[PDB]
Amino acid sequence: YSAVTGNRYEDSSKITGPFDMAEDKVITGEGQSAGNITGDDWDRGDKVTGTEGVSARK
Amino acid sequence: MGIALGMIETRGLVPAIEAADAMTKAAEVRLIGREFVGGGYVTVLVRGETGAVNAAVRAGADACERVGDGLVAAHIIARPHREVEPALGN
Amino acid sequence: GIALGMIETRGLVPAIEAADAMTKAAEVRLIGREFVGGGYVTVLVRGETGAVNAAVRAGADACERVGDGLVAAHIIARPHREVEPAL
Amino acid sequence: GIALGMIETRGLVPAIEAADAMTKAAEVRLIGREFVGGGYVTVLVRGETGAVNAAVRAGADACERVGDGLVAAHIIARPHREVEPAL
Amino acid sequence: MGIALGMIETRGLVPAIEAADAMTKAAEVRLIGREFVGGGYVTVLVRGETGAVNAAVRAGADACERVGDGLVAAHIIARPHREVEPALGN
Amino acid sequence: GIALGMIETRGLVPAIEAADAMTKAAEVRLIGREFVGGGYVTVLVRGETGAVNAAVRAGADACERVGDGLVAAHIIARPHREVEPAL
Amino acid sequence: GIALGMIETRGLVPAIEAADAMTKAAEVRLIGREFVGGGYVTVLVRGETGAVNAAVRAGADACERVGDGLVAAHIIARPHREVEPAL
Amino acid sequence: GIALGMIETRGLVPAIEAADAMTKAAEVRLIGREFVGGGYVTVLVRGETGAVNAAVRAGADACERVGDGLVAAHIIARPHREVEPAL
Amino acid sequence: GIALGMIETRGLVPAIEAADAMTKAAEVRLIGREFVGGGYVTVLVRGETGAVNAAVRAGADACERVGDGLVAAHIIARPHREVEPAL
Amino acid sequence: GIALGMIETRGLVPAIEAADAMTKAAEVRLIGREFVGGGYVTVLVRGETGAVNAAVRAGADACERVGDGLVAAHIIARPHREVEPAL
Amino acid sequence: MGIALGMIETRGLVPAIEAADAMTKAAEVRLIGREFVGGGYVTVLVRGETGAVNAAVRAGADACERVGDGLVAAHIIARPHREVEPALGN
Amino acid sequence: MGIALGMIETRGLVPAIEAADAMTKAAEVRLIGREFVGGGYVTVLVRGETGAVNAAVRAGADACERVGDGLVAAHIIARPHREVEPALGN
Amino acid sequence: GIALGMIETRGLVPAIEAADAMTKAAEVRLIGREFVGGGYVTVLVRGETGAVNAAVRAGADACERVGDGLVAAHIIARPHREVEPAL
Repeated sequence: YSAVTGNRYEDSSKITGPFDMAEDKVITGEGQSAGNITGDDWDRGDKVTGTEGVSARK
Repeated sequence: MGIALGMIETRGLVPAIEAADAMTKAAEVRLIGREFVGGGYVTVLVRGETGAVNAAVRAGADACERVGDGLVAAHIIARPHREVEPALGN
Repeated sequence: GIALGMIETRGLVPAIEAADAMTKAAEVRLIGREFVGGGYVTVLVRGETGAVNAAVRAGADACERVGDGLVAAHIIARPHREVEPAL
Repeated sequence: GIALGMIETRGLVPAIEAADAMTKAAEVRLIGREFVGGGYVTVLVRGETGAVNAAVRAGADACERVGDGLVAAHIIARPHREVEPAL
Repeated sequence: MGIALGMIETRGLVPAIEAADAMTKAAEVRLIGREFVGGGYVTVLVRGETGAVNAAVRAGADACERVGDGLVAAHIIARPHREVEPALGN
Repeated sequence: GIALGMIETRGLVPAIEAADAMTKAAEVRLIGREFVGGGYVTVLVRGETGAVNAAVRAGADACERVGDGLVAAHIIARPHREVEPAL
Repeated sequence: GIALGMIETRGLVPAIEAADAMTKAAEVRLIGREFVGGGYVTVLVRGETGAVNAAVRAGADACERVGDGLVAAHIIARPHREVEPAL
Repeated sequence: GIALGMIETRGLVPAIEAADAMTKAAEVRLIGREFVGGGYVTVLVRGETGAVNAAVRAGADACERVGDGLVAAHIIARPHREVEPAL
Repeated sequence: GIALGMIETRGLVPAIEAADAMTKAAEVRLIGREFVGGGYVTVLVRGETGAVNAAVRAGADACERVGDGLVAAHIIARPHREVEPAL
Repeated sequence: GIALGMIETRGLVPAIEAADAMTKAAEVRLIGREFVGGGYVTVLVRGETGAVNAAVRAGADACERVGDGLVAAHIIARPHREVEPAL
Repeated sequence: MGIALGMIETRGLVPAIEAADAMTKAAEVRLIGREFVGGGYVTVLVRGETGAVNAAVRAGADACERVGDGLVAAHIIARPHREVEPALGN
Repeated sequence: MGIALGMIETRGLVPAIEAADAMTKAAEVRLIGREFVGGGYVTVLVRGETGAVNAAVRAGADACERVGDGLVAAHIIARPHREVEPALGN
Repeated sequence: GIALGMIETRGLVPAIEAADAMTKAAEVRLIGREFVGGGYVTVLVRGETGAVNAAVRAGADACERVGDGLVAAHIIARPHREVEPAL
């Protein structure tokens, strides 16, 4: 087939009163890209390279 | 001995009782006391760590709206003060 | 039986008659006769799941017409052990 | 401190929020929680006049949105001697 | 020992056997009686828990409404009195 | 008791949360967790008939929006004596 | 009896309930449960041809609604002696 | 560390992305990796309810856009004992 | 606990206000009062994940308007042991 | 009392003239002067909550033009004992 | 041994083994796993030095997508946790 | 002992230690220093091999720009010389 | 380490300075200093993958601004077993 957190969160209002949880709401180095003429194999993250801060660093 | 305090208001004893049951079922948190406020108001008071209390209170609020009169109040105390402790059986 | 049935009503008379309905409909023992306040009275009965379910359904169907009628009627199949001091 | 910070609400979730805010804001000694009857819950604290004022202000601002809500954000500066037996 | 009594009367022994077979294939119910009232009335008597008795008796009514002349009534008692028990033959 | 209830879902999170509901709503023994294959996961509970459907109570309305969702929640009033080897 | 009956369904809910229908319906012994793959689950029973035929009928009309439905059903009276490794 | 944090996805890419997000974002314990079948992949962590909540938020916000993405992210507030032997 | 929560702000007054909200918002011990230089002041609190999360959110959204304002508000849940020199 | 009032300025001469206003307006004793770094200077006065409030009012109303001006001047009537290490 | 983790998942193992060939042809990476996820998903784990794994995954993502149905999911892991190692064949 | 010195500086310790945690989680490397330059410039100093340092600094840059006033400098050294070593606190 | 790093350029100042950066950045052994003819000069160094990576980074970043400039910057993590007989 294959065409939400499900936690304490889905309690609509809830509100114990005292409790808020209101803090949630959420290249230079030494010429890394300067040497971009480098031919075949390279460090960095051309694409599909999850842990380089893209959706990761958060 | 998590100090975080959850406590729920219900109109009638029923929603208070299944509120306590939901408190216990959602997380292994302890109830410190049930109180008959008066005028039909019944209140449940549970203790535990903040996250477990939050999850339990959310579950109880979910489970009590439909049964009986439903909720009256529901909120979470993360750090009850020492001055409030004598209200909890000094 | 650990299965817990319990009924809220507006008045002692419907409360106790619903307790009798609980007891004659099903062979279960009741443990609580509580005065909530403001006329609200709760009855607490213990037994197996089917027995308490049948008893509570019978009491709810035979209690709405007497006095002020039902306020709530719910059961818990396997109540938590730590709930015990609350009743 | 002699000044009195002293409130009702309906249902005591806002009552504990009022007391918690009492502690958060200023130094007031919680001298009494009381169930008036019919659901009115009264909180009573003692402290300095300015401290009582600030604490009660905070409690009123923190308790009214929760549950049925506030009833009276009232303060007495001199609880006269004959009032004390009622405390 | 199941205290809840499920018990059904029907016109003819074939619907009675239908009811008993449904009893013994439905839930944890122990048939305790099969008696002939007279004039074609046959009654089946089973014991078990309230939920099991309810489910079994309703299954028997379903399996019995059409067979032969069919049943006339289906009945369940939840908390029977001990005084009634000798009238069932104990 | 020996009444058999059981529930399926498309995934393991809804299955295990449904089993949590099974063992939390009612005191029914949990006897098995099986991967049908291709995402169909089933979980098996035993106990009193009222306790069995009492377990299914929470599962049915807990796994509907979890992951791919509930697949089937049918239960057996009583399995036969030779069904167990296939269980 | 050497007569063969065997049916296929999506999800194990209809599979087990239909096996239950077979074993309340006729003298058949459940000789096999097979998680075929991709949600397919098949039950295999020995038995006499009339018995296993009635049983396969019972399984067929048992899960028209149970789970997501049937997949197939039929009867074999005489499988070849060399199909036992396939059994 | 009784809180049971839980992630499903399609394939090990988002699965192990979620797993090392679990163990690197929060100081909690990963207890299990499982292959449901049909591409659904299962990771199970344990820890404090707040720690579990933070970890599951981290993984659910880190692994959804890689591979086929998240499918079932959900955690248990008060996990029951009975399910643990079946884990 | 092992959870570290921590915030900067421009000006010491908002910093101590935020730490004050830290120490009453949830059960937490504060470990660091660091003067970055140029006006950045950092507060370091230590506690469990839920307490630190709630406390930091409360202190941040209470300190946003206090004085010059906050700097950053994101919190890590399970810090690696290697952050020991930060002590 | 136990209240701690705070003043922040761009430079120390406005800060300490504000501190003079503090200790000269009401019965409040200052416990500290701190150079944050980058020019931020704070002064911490200690005394009765009403006295602290009046003193802070006077100093803030005095020191808008002094030096380059004020930054932050808010008070907590009950700073935690845990804030004392930061004092 | 270099703990740097490269893993590539594809539909069908033809692109999976193309990715593995890019692995074993690019850099000092040793394939530590060839596993079938289920329902056709095939994925490969290699381990080695950080730059080596990065270059290998680059080569795989250059030569894998256009092979049959092609690549479905790739990535790199830089400094995998100790607790992940049990999930990596222990 | 990975002699490669990666290191990055930013505005305040929130982004600094978030980048530090990113480096120590995404990569298995050892940070050796936290320095207050003055005026908001706070620096993290980590040792590791060239690939691990590369991955760590990439992760730190990814996770540090969106917090506080953000990262400023993100360059590394692959083979630091002996004479710089006393400047690292020898 | 069997990783090979390579640079082509027009002249020897670019070649020699690039090689100096090659060896200064990290531990790599220069193996080839070959004059192609027609102005082309090439340098080949040997080292491990990360060392060659960073070293050729530094070499290009030191050589770019000499003569007509670097012509080709290229490295291989590991050449085949059969390349070096014609090194």
